[PDB]
Amino acid sequence: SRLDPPEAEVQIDRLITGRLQSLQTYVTQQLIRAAEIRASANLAATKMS
Amino acid sequence: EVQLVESGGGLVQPGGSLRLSCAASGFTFSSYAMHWVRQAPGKGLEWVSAIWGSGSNTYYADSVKGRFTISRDNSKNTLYLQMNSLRAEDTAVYYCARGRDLAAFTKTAFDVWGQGTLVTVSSASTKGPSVFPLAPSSKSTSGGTAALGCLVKDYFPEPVTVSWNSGALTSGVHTFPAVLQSSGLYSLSSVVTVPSSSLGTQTYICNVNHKPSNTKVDKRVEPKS
Amino acid sequence: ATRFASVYAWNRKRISNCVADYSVLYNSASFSTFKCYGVSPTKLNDLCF
Repeated sequence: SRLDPPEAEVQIDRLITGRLQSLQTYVTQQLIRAAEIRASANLAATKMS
Repeated sequence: EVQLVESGGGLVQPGGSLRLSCAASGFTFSSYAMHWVRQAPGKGLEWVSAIWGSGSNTYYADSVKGRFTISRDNSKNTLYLQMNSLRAEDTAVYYCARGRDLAAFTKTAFDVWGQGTLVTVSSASTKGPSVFPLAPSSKSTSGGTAALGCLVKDYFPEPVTVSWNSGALTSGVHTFPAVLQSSGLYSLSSVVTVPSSSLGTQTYICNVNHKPSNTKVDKRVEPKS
Repeated sequence: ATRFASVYAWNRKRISNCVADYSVLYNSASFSTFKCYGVSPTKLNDLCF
């Protein structure tokens, strides 16, 4: 709402880079945590059986 | 209170030199711009010079370019004016003024204007005055008022003061401005308007005082015949 | 304005409680340079300070 596209684009690109890398960090940590929970669920299924 | 006490003026022969001083008190001297302005006797104002704090940004009027040098001082806070190669046209009363053109663009004018110092460029020497009375006509019947006065002649320099009868008679005292003669010496006349009937009864004594020479004279006036 | 302070002691006028139309002043071409940092010279009318 305050910058023209030719210069707003640089600020937006910086914000895009920061939020996309933050999202990638969240997703990677979620993938590892999901693998840990999956191992626990497999152990729980084995214990149940 | 702003105070620009000026000094250093006096009598100089043509082609000589003289330094004027302008002390300052009551304000920040180092943060203001100082000027010199002179006025010929009975003529209009003419700017002389200006120094805006720095010892290199000095500006002078066209009539004094090259001959006059301006300078200032820290510590005691005074202003100086060097005069070289003076001519008869340079006789004037020199004033030092203020100015805050530096930052302020409103008080561009000369806020104070010192009282001024008198500089006379002449080869004549200092001389005390000669005093002569102004006698009336005894058979004057034009009116009930007769005119009397004392003529102070050939004094140099100014100023003079006039009193009468040690202050006991002050009615009708009139002092005239001094004039310059062709002889190079100044002249002045001080007169008093009085009733005519008191010429032969009351004693009229005029008192003239001149501070630069500390001369006091008392003269009595008597009608003729 | 008629005067303008010197650069060592520049003037600072405070503007508040008023409506600032920047489209008229921008649409003049009388200016030798007009560089805006922060916000674009355009659309500045839809902003508040």
